[PDB]
Amino acid sequence: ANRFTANIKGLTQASRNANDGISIAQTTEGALNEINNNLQRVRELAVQSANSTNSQSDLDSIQAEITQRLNEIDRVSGQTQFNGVKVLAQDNTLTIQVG
Amino acid sequence: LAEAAATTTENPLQKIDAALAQVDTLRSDLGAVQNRFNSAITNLGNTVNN
Amino acid sequence: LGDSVVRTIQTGIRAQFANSGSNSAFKTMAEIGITQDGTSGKLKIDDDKLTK
Repeated sequence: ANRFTANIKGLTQASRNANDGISIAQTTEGALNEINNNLQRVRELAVQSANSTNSQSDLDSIQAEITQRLNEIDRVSGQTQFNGVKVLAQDNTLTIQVG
Repeated sequence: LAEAAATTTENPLQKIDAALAQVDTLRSDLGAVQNRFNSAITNLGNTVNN
Repeated sequence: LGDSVVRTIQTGIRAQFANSGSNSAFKTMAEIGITQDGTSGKLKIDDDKLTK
């Protein structure tokens, strides 16, 4: 019976660990959605840049929002964090204790 | 205090064009600022939900 | 409420006014008298400016 209880309780806590993993993964995905949207807008800008008769003043104009998009991307990357883990800012690996 | 200049303003259209360029450049900058703010509030909403 | 589906669908529509395929003198619809409600986004028109 005790050998059964040890498992039962451990797996009980492991379910919580798994849910925490779900939470963190969902948060990361949420940030990446925004990154993707901004990148797609950036591609739109680049395509606009290609028109033949554009003037260099227009090029600088486009450069403006280009800079804005990059700044926003970097801001999100740096600032976003979860439980003190600034997850997007580094290369890292973590293990969910499920077993 | 602005002066009472003696003669006609020479090449006035260039002054007007420069002023218009300044104004429109500013407007574009503020539009980009609005874009940044929209992105930020969207991020805040998603992060708050999560 | 807050679904990414609607945001993607609507924003894709909104951004197209760049139209990265034309060298026309016009660049947007403002030159032809079409404005957007920055507060909300619903568009508005000017009859005389559009006419000329």
